Amino acid sequence: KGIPKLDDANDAGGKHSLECTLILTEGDSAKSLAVSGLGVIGRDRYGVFPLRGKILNVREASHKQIMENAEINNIIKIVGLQYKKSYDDAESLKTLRYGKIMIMTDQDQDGSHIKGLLINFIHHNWPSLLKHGFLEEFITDMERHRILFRYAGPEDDAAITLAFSKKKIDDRKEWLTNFMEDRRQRRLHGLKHLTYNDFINKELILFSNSDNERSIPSLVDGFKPGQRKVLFTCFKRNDKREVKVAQLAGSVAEMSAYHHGEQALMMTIVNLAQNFVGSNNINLLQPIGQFGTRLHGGKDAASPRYIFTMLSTLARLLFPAVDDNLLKFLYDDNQRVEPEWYIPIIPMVLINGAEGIGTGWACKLPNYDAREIVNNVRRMLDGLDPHPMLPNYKNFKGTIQELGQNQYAVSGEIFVVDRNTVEITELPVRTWTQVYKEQVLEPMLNGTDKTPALISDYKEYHTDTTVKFVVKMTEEKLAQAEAAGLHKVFKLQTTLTCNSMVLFDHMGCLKKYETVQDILKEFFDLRLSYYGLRKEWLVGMLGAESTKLNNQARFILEKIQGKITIENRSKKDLIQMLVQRGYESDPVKAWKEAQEGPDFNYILNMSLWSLTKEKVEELIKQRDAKGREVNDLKRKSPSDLWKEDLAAFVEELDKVESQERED
Amino acid sequence: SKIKGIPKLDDANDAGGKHSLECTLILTEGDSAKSLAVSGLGVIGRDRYGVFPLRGKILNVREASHKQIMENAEINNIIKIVGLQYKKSYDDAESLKTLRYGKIMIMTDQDQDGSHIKGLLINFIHHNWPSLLKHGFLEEFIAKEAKEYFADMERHRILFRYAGPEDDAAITLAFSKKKIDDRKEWLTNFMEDRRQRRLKHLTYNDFINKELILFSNSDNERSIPSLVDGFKPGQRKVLFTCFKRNDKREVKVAQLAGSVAEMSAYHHGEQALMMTIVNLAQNFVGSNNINLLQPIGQFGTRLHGGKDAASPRYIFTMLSTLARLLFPAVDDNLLKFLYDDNQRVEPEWYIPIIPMVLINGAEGIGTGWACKLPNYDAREIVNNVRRMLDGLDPHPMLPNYKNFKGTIQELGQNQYAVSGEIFVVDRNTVEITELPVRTWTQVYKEQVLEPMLNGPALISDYKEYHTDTTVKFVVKMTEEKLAQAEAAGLHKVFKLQTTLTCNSMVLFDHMGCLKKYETVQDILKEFFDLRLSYYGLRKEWLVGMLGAESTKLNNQARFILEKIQGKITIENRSKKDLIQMLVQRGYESDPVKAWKEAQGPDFNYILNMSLWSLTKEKVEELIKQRDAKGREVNDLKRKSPSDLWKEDLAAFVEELDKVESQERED
DNA sequence: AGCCGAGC
DNA sequence: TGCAGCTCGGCT
DNA sequence: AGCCGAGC
DNA sequence: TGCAGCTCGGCT
Ligand SMILES: O=C1c2c(O)ccc(O)c2C(=O)c2c(NCCNCCO)ccc(NCCNCCO)c21
Ligand SMILES: O=C1c2c(O)ccc(O)c2C(=O)c2c(NCCNCCO)ccc(NCCNCCO)c21
Ligand SMILES: [Mg+2]
Ligand SMILES: [Mg+2]
Ligand SMILES: [Mg+2]
Ligand SMILES: [Mg+2]
Ligand SMILES: [Mg+2]
Ligand SMILES: [Mg+2]
Repeated sequence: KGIPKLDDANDAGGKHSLECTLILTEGDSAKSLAVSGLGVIGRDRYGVFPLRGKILNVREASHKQIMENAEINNIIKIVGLQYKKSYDDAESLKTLRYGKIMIMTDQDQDGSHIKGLLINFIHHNWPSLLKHGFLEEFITDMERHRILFRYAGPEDDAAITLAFSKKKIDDRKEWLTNFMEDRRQRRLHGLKHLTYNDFINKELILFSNSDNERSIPSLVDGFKPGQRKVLFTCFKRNDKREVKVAQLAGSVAEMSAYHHGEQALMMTIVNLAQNFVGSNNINLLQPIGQFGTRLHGGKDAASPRYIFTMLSTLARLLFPAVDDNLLKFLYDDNQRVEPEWYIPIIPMVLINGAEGIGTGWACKLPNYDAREIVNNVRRMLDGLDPHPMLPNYKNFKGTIQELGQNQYAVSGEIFVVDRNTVEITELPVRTWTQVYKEQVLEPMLNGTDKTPALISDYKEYHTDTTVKFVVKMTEEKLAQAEAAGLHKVFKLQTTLTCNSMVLFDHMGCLKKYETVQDILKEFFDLRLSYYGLRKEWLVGMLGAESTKLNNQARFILEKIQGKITIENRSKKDLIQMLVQRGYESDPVKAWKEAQEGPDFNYILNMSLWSLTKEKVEELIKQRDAKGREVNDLKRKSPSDLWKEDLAAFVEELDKVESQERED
Repeated sequence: SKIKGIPKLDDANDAGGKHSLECTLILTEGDSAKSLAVSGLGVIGRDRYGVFPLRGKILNVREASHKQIMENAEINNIIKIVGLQYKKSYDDAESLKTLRYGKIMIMTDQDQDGSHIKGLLINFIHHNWPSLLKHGFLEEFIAKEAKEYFADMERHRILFRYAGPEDDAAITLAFSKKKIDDRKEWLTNFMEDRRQRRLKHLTYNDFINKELILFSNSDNERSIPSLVDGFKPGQRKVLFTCFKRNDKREVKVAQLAGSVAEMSAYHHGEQALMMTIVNLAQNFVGSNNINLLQPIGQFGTRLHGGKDAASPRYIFTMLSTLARLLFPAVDDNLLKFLYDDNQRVEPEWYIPIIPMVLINGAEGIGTGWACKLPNYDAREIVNNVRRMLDGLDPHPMLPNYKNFKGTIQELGQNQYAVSGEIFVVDRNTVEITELPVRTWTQVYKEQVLEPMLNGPALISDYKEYHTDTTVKFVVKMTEEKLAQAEAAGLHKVFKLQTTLTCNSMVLFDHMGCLKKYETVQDILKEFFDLRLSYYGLRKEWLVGMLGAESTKLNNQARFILEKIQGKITIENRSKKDLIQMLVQRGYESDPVKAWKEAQGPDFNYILNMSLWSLTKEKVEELIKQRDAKGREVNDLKRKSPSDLWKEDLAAFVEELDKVESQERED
């Protein structure tokens, strides 16, 4: 009574309570379809209530969080449940307004996750209810869609616990390892009641796995699938002017078959464009408009509906168009979409870091310096070993120092000005300006219930991209602060631990990398061999292009010398004639064909202009130029090709970063 | 005093204190403006300046209900932040001592809707505290640019001045429900004067008469449809975009909106455009007789009046096959396309083959005027057009709603009774099978049947057997109560009869003048003369163009024939010599290009032909094409504009039959 | 205790 | 993912 | 006491 | 136009 969006069952709460089913739906739309297929007749024994968004995992949630959750509370009230009340006997079930809950989600992995979270909720508070068979599901003949969950022993308790307990992270790792190894095996070969154990190990695990596939980036290009689709869509559009972020998101959805809510995409586009300190070392997309600042960690970005973006000039230098011919492009229902990965010229995964949380594993990598990485790549091309690399954030004025393995001290900047004054001109990476102010300087100024005041005043002189705090203290307090350690006292040192460098390798296998050098080496070997493929590809293609022009130059000359005439000949006479004179069928088309009647259209589609003087000359020059182009390319090694790309990238990186310091 | 529960307020440091009157509350249009203001004020500004954002148009408090006024978030917030009190005169300097701020600075977009918000705020103060206006309570303010604007603030700062009773009358003219007539005259003079011209302190009177009036006029320009195509500009931009796009598969509505925004220079929030798209696509009883866009997905139903439409990111649309039959592509060449800053956008109007303004029943609300037209039958209209083409008189027309099973009877000029369907089944039972047009099923249940069942109850039970597109109530009652109901009249008792009155058919005519039309027959005639005239233009245009195409093909065939015969050669000839030779032999510079311009010699249309052109099959194919084009121009010259119109009408009716048949099956 | 971000 | 209210005129 | 819809 | 909360793992 008095709950929004609840369509309570007529007989709910009465004598026929335990004959009533509450349908919990995934969102209002599923609630509407349930309402349509239910009433008028089904209105007596069936209630409907929509849930919007993932629900609280209650199993180890705090008391406050549980007591305040809107969704859990609404279910408790609607059903008549009570905490701590066992439902062991058949007389205690009389207090319930509903006898069954039917879960109705999308028939997809996120749907399974909500099912799971609802199951987890009941199993945690009222396992007794699971033994009577309290939960059903509606899969999308209305009784043939109804499937009953069935508790059948402690192995069902163990499966729900494995999936939803914070204490079972290690077990989930093993769990998913078995799943990933098994599905890898089957890839080389081939391919009414439901226990909770079968749901967890045969359905939920599909979500848990997809969670990893969408949240943990690839080593090769540093992208997750959604990010990859964004770049793919952008490369394809080739926008020469800015696009609304919201419009770009719709375009990605269309062109790359992204099957998810678009606000996620818009947020991802924003993340790819951000360029403040502690975000992207190299943003592949331009933040045209307010995309967020270091004042609020980007949380001050404007709506995707009022900000614009387009490719950075660095994007195609980093992911050259020509390499597209070597990628494996995926398919979504007979539409070709994004590749399994791009193959950038430097390991992008290190340049911009890597943040991802999945199931069993999570990924964290800090930023690394683009020029250092270029230099180490050049070293490895020379046969030398790469230098060790420290994390490095563009425009960060502080220090990052190694403490141990995969652990670092990140320090901002504080200098004593006089005996009453310190100045803070840099905050440690990922410490935001507004947050430092509210959580450090204010308490330092005002004291708290648990800490005394330490400073007498502070003044702000920040810009949008820099930090300047001028802080006043008594001489006494400044002296004490110095003895204690200025950086320490002012919370300007944080540590950075990187013991979860978890990525998908090029084969699609999840792996833990112990050092960044390992990531660099695996990337290097792969990228070097792709320059080999690129060269082979270019030799063939340029070659076919050369053969093409040869046949075209040959026909024009034979034509303007009267050695051949096409005037008023039938198509078949013409084709037989050209064959008999040894003209090759379209070499370029032939060559693309090999990469998986005679065609002389590349000749006869030429304009009449071709026969004129300037056009004969111009055609001969092009033929000769392509011939030299074939030989210039044969002279270049994979390493040469890579070195050209690196040089072009650094040149533009310098121009672009120089212009940022001006702009 | 401090202010506790107003989350988005940034109170001036000195507001509510000794220096209250020296503080300014900046009221902004939206949160974005607030942020820019907060940046502009820096840290210095925080002391004498408060910022509070308003989101959306605010309540017109003049003549508003007491309830509305008491429950409104924005005006109650403004009242709390400033410390105002209803019914208190702020004449002397004593009375001013209970205020937390001395002045309000309004900061809106420098566009028409901004002016409207300023005016509503001004209206709010003028209505409750006229005394405050005399003191100069109200002022206004005209990226990274933000911190710069505020250091030069004084130039951007305008003060409103109260100068006499003419200031009271201007505000009252704009915002009083009692001054609709004066607003009509106000805008009429404005529109007239504007038509002719084509041939530090700011008094309120000048704000109303020189700034707000521009909003009122824009309000009509966007809300009141054109007679010619039955569109308002937002709708027109959508259609224009769809034609340009020419989608062969469904596009998400939200994506379409973004596309319209881009291609047609739509300068407003996209949610309004997505709603317009949904509106153009709807096809439940009482919406469109001919939906130009297809409702692929849940676009709403008669159950809730379309308000049950799914979100625009989960629904799809595309052109109806009928759209280009109604708005033929060839006629695009006769339209005046508009420019928005170098970009070519939608036309001033489209010119459909029947008066679309009557088919889907245009409706809108502006300032001074509003528009309502009911739906009319497409075939009846086609038939009246045919009648007028033969010099006959058009039959009078009754409103007609596609798939409406009830009755529309004419009481008199522009006056109609619209009735649903109710019939006695037995002596305990009536059945309701149609609701009057625009009575929605759920609403009828809630406001009619529910009361009858409950609170002096009249019926005993009722059951529902609706479908998505049909209505069926079966109603149970005692013989005694049914006999009474049936005596008083079943349609009357069950409220299945509504009146439809149409005394405000206001539309922009073809010249962009607002006009009131008294009958649909007037609308139909004025449309008819324009459209017939445009079949004239289309014929002229087509004869010119097809002629140029004929010439073009003549020269091309000629070159080809001459080439395959030896009479001419281009092999190894200089470009310069080749041009000169073609000239000497009297080949014509691109006839099509030349014709288009007419509204050195260019022989590219000859020389860009492929070598394939010289081959046997292509030579015959070219001769065929040349002849056919010649026949096409001759065939068109013989025809009258009426003939062309009749061809389009017949094509339209044939597809309308197919489409509507397939709907009743599907 | 709360951030990180790609989903609902 | 869905939630939140107002203008303006004619009409009921 | 509220619908209709193109705006904020 | 802006408003609302949760998952999952590592780590502060
Ligand atoms: O449910 C969504 C939601 C969704 O179901 C599908 C797509 C979405 O984008 C949302 C959603 O955004 C959402 C809320 N958004 C608040 C802003 N936080 C970051 C959103 O990306 C804020 C709240 C919210 N749902 C509230 C229910 N909370 C679940 C806890 O039991 C949602
Ligand atoms: O302010 C908007 C708004 C806007 O400023 C710009 C664009 C918008 O689409 C809105 C807006 O939709 C809005 C509200 N929408 C509720 C859905 N019903 C109306 C259909 O858009 C519901 C409330 C709302 N504003 C809050 C209430 N302000 C009215 C003053 O009494 C707005
Ligand atoms: Mg789903
Ligand atoms: Mg990043
Ligand atoms: Mg505006
Ligand atoms: Mg309509
Ligand atoms: Mg009113
Ligand atoms: Mg946690």
